[PDB]
Amino acid sequence: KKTREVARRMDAFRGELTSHHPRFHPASPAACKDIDIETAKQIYPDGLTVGIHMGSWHQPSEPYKHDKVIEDIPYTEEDDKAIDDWVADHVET
Amino acid sequence: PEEVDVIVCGGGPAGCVVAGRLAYADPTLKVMLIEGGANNRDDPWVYRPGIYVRNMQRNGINDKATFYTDTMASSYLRGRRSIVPCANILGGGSSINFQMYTRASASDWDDFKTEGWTCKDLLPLMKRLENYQKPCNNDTHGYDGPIAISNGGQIMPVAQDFLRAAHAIGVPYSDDIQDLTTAHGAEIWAKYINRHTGRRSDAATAYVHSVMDVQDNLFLRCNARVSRVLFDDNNKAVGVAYVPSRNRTHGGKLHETIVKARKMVVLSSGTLGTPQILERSGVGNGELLRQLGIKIVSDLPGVGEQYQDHYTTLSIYRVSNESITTDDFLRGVKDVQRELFTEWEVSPEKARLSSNAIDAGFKIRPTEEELKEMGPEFNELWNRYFKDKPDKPVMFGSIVAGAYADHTLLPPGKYITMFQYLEYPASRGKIHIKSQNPYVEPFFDSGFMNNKADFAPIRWSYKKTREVARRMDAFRGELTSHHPRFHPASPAACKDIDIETAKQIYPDGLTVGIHMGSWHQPSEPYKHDKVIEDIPYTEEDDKAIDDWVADHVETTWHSLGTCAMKPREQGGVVDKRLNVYGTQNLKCVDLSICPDNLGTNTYSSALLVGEKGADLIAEELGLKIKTPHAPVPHAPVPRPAT
Amino acid sequence: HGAEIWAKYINRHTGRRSDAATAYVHSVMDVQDNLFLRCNARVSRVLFDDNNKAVGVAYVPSRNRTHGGKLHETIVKARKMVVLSSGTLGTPQ
Amino acid sequence: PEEVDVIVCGGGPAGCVVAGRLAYADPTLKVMLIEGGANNRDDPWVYRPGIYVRNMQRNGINDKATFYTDTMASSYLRGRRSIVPCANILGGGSSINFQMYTRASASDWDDFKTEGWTCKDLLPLMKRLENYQKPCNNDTHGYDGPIAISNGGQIMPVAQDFLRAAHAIGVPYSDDIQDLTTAHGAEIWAKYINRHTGRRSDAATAYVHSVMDVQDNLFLRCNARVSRVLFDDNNKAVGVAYVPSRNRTHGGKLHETIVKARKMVVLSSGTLGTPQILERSGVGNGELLRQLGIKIVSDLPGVGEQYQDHYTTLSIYRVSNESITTDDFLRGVKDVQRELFTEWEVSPEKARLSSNAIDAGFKIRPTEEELKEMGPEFNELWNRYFKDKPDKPVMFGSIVAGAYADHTLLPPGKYITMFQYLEYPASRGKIHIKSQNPYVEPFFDSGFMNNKADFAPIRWSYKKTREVARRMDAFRGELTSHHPRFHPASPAACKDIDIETAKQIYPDGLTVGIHMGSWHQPSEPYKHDKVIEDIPYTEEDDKAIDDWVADHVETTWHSLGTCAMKPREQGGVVDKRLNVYGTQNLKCVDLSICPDNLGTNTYSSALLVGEKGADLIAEELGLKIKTPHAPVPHAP
Ligand SMILES: Cc1cc2nc3c(=O)[nH]c(=O)nc-3n(C[C@H](O)[C@H](O)[C@H](O)COP(=O)(O)OP(=O)(O)OC[C@H]3O[C@@H](n4cnc5c(N)ncnc54)[C@H](O)[C@@H]3O)c2cc1C
Ligand SMILES: Cc1cc2nc3c(=O)[nH]c(=O)nc-3n(C[C@H](O)[C@H](O)[C@H](O)COP(=O)(O)OP(=O)(O)OC[C@H]3O[C@@H](n4cnc5c(N)ncnc54)[C@H](O)[C@@H]3O)c2cc1C
Ligand SMILES: Cc1cc2nc3c(=O)[nH]c(=O)nc-3n(C[C@H](O)[C@H](O)[C@H](O)COP(=O)(O)OP(=O)(O)OC[C@H]3O[C@@H](n4cnc5c(N)ncnc54)[C@H](O)[C@@H]3O)c2cc1C
Repeated sequence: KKTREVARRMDAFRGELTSHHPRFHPASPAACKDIDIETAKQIYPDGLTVGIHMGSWHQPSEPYKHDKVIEDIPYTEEDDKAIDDWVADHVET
Repeated sequence: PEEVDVIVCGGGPAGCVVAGRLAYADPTLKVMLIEGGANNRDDPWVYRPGIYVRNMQRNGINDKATFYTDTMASSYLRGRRSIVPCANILGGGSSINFQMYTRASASDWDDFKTEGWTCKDLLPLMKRLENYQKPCNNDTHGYDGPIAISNGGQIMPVAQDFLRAAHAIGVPYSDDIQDLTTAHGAEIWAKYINRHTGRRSDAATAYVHSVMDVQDNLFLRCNARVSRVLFDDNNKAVGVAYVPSRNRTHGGKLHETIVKARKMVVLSSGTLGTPQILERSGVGNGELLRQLGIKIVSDLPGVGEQYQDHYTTLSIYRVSNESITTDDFLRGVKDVQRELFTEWEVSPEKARLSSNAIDAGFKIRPTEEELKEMGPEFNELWNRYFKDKPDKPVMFGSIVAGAYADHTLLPPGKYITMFQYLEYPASRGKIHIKSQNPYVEPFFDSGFMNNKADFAPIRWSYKKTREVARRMDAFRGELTSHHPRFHPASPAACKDIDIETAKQIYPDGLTVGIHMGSWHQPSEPYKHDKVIEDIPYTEEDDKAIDDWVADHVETTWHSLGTCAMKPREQGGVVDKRLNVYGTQNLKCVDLSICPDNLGTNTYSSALLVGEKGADLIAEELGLKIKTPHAPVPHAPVPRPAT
Repeated sequence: HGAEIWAKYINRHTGRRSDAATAYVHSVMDVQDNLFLRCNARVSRVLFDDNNKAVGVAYVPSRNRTHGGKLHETIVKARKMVVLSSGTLGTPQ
Repeated sequence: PEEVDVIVCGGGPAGCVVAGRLAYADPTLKVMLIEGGANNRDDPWVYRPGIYVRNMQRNGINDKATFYTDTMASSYLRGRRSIVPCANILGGGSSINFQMYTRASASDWDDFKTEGWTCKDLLPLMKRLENYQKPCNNDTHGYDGPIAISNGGQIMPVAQDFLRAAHAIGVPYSDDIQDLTTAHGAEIWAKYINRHTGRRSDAATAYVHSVMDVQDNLFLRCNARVSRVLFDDNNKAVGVAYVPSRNRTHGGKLHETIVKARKMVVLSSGTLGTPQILERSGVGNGELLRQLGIKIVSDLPGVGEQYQDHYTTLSIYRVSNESITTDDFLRGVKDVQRELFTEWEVSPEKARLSSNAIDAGFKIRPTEEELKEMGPEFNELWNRYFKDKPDKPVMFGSIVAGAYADHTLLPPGKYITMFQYLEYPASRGKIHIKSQNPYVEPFFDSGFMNNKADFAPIRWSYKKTREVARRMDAFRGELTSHHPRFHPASPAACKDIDIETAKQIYPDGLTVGIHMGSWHQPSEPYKHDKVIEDIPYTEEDDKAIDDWVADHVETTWHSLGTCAMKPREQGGVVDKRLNVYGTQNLKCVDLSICPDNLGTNTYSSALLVGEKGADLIAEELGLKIKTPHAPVPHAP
């Protein structure tokens, strides 16, 4: 939770890699937000696929704003459980 | 001019049929087609098939679609606001769709319970529109129609891979799954592509531009959003008011031009645009029109109700690197696009781009054995809807030779996706306007999954299409990221990419095979001699799949039923000849009129609605529809041939 | 005893291979509805009568990939004739 | 050959119609066509539509054009000398032009005030020349003529962008602005390009080369400059004397070859070429000839007077980098050029190069409201000329999907230009020879803007075309450098490229967004939701546009009126049959003869005049014209 709060406040931050993060309930305010649309289009500028909602695999981040005011991700007991399972699944030497 | 005989509002399939037929039937009949979208005439981003996928990008550039978002979060989809798109271009869907050739089963049409719309009444019209350019073992298709149907220039090796695996799990092969009779079988899947020219068979160029090339009485007005229909004091349609596409006049300020109709006004703006036109014109829910300050012409509460669709899911799988897929073309790899564009130009009749890469599939139907596992609320639907209706499929399933997903969210490598949709959903939505003003977004609601019966078949499908994936030659694992969130220790959990396959993607990569993270469980390397057994699922694995459905179920752009053809006292909007109740000289002919769903990709159905409308309008104006239609631009000079 | 420029099963005009399927079968299948093609189907054995008449045929998949490895024969019957054209190696078996 | 029946001088469209129609009416009729420039037959730099832009380069390599420069400097154009170029190739303008299909309004022809030149009288001849290969909702166009017309291989996405924008400022869409009737409307704009072959509809391949393939009576002498018309004791035209294109003889010494005409001598050397031929033959202003020591044959002072043109202005705008435009092709980016040339060779029917990329536009006409904002002197011309002539447009406006402008003076990125011209100028000019020599330049005077009424409409256009550009999706800014010098704090002052578009251009560049110098006022980045309101203009702003008009106005290559068809006592030069006054067997059939302007791109006009001249020589020689013409090479 703490390293997350550092990520969000960095200038370079463009989103959480949803695939590789805890399994939050999608409607939970603690859910991941993956790459934003303008950053996506830069990766594959000639691509036919960029910005296709279909599959709803990711909630895209908002495009970056240097003036953004930032507040902490609130977490519930259920979010805590998602992270506990995430730790169980992914903790390593 | 300012005055014509027939106005057609919206140039989708149905509206192109109607406009085209009628203009060709009588050169003296002055008819105008008004289309919100742009002209699609000789646009290489329409007529080339293989670029279809780009048409659904919400990327700032693409304006060939308008996108309707749910007004309010659905609890049924665990919070998300569903997105339904639809066409914003002449030819409507037909200019931008997947180009999958599918037909509804015979019983679907009968079940409209409307004289003139039996399978037997429509079969001749069904044939009238087709120019079937592929072998089949029956007499169900037409050979002098405007709309070319084919296997396209090149079938992808995975097509037959997919078929072998379908056979492996007891779904039988067939020549023709679109013979009106089949609910349980697998085919090579045809396309709305011309075998010879390699061009998308769009309704506009088949029925409209064809006539415009040889007569002066068809008028086209694109980039014209029909505001509303103008009415008599006796509720006869007199004409139509349209505004510019872009709300960009001096001050964002409304500028209507009016055009008048002597004989007929046809609304063909699709399932989402027609009810909107009716509502702001004065036809719809009286309470809703009162509140918006619109004078009532006809109180029809069904206008905008009983919205129906097919409900898509997209299971993605990783495949071998030697496998042929569209993934590197869709990423915009330079020399791969250069090669496929060049190939299409020099020899369209064999070009990879003369395909939609959806080269195989099936319609399927569950066993008695399988129905027991599907729960109480589907078994209610089954007994009441499917039980003694054996030509109706429950799910559709097809293979794309490449991921149909934002590749900005996919790992590198090649994929295939199992493109699935529920065929006759129980769930329902609605769509109502929120203003007179034609630029303000309507209130919207998909309705996806609000009936708990729709989960079981979509769950069933996922397991079934997985068993097919797991038994292919090309299969190298499931994309964990895009699959249900099973317990990692569950036998039903995913197995992602092979170490071997992975080392081929990035042979100088430093990170390939670093365990650190345990982000995926790797599949054991492909073995041709492998013995393969069904995944056993548990009640907990089932919940995970339902969750997956709630989170990733989507439209199939097969919207219908917002202007249902049934009695007024039942909530109908049109009589058996598509006249709008309460009015004169106004017809709705598009998919909005369907009182019930069809087990098909619905371009076929829309054209059929189109033709049946053309008929109905012709016998009211005492006109004879010419066969064959005007010759289609670029087509070769045309009974079955090679 | 003699030497020539050696000809090929290739159409001079189209550049294409003169394969037998396209020349005899696909030609017909394109113009008529009476020729049925079942590919990816391996014939097990010719079903026989009590009078040792050929009545039909049992075919299986090409890939051996069912659930328990269990053989899935489908049967297609014959009013008039069974012909065996599975080649020097295929026919005898 | 030393002697023929007809001699047509200059292989412009009119000349090509005349030479081809006559030779094909009567295979006995020995007709020779003499052309100052080179033969255009099967030249890939003539028949490929997409390379047209190169033909106006002053780079000491291109020679498909002669350039006339005003002898003196014009006060009215703030001291510059106007450059009017014209064609120097077989096919003339038809081999090198923008290939824009436009037709004049009905009243334009009626207003010639001549029997046989009514709209009515010419409409059948209009249909004779056209092969119309696009849809329309009228019966105004021909379908079996030599000259193929179409929307080309591929319309550019900015076409319907421009229309959507035009609509939003109250110019209505129409299926056909070339219906002789429309003066205020906007269409997809057609081109002199064959739909099926992707080749340019040049007059020479259609009318002349078609014939020369199938008969032996049509003779072609290219690279040959007609000096003078040889005359009889009774002012009958007996022949013609020509010299080589280049003056590369031993000792620069003159070399005339002579060729005699039994029946007729036709002049089709153009508005600029024709009068010169008359004057050094001894047909022109009596005094001017006296001083140059040329024996007078017929005193016609109006030879070379009443030079009319259409007055072009070019408004450049910047657009997005995802826009599709001609700019990289025009710059010479080899693999852009290689991709387009190759695409044209494999499939011309849908190639980007089977086009002129001037894919939409409008003819426009001012409201009552707008008239007030214009001058006293234009309101005067409005009453005298346009008020009871409602089928005449005041200005033409079109979109080029690219920058028609020296790219050596353009920043990087993509452009579109608003190509605008004045349909009927009040302003007038003249051309006269300076010598008996045909190699010397004549005295020239564009006459652009010497009439103050001509400013207001052009100023009006700039404003109007700007409002269109600003309402487009592709729009990312005005090119400050090539726009009027507005006061920087004026609400009308330019806004240039926005930062997001600029970064896209040079994403590894160290200099993008350095404010230092304050050389431009950046636009704010593109919003699809942006509400838009007209630029207001003050009197100072209007002065800045007037001056910008004076500084940057050009010919549109639609030159006419220097051998005019009216009564001789009104300074006319020709009969109602196009016979030169005071001569026998001599006709001008080209655009020189026009007594007044035409609200059109004048290729259509020159062809029609040609078709009409062919009729007039056909009945005078008791010939009958054949329909259809000789099949045109490479056509289906
Ligand atoms: C992305 C996509 C994929 C699909 N996949 C397939 C497939 O694989 N196979 C298949 O057979 N079919 C497919 N279809 C389905 C098929 O194309 C549609 O069902 C069909 O287009 C329905 O025809 P329609 O006339 O009823 O509506 P539409 O095709 O949607 O046409 C309606 C037209 O009305 C215009 N319009 C709407 N409102 C207004 C207004 N107020 N004023 C003016 N104009 C208006 C729109 O611009 C549009 O052109 C798909 C469609 C899409 C968009
Ligand atoms: C690599 C190669 C090179 C050759 N070179 C030449 C050459 O240069 N020139 C030349 O003229 N000829 C050449 N031939 C020889 C010629 O092709 C064959 O001898 C000829 O094709 C034999 O035809 P066939 O009807 O006996 O059977 P085959 O050609 O062997 O075909 C029999 C078919 O039966 C199928 N089959 C087998 N078992 C079963 C079963 N249980 N159920 C269902 N189907 C089955 C097989 O898949 C096969 O498609 C070559 C052949 C090969 C393979
Ligand atoms: C760059 C350009 C752009 C244009 N844009 C358009 C457009 O967008 N749309 C459109 O419809 N029209 C356009 N035109 C205008 C149109 O082409 C001309 O108005 C038309 O070609 C004039 O025809 P003409 O027969 O009167 O003379 P010209 O076309 O000028 O031909 C005259 C010919 O006579 C020859 N000649 C001159 N002097 C002599 C001599 N002494 N001896 C022998 N031969 C001589 C020349 O070499 C030339 O070939 C344009 C022209 C040019 C050059």
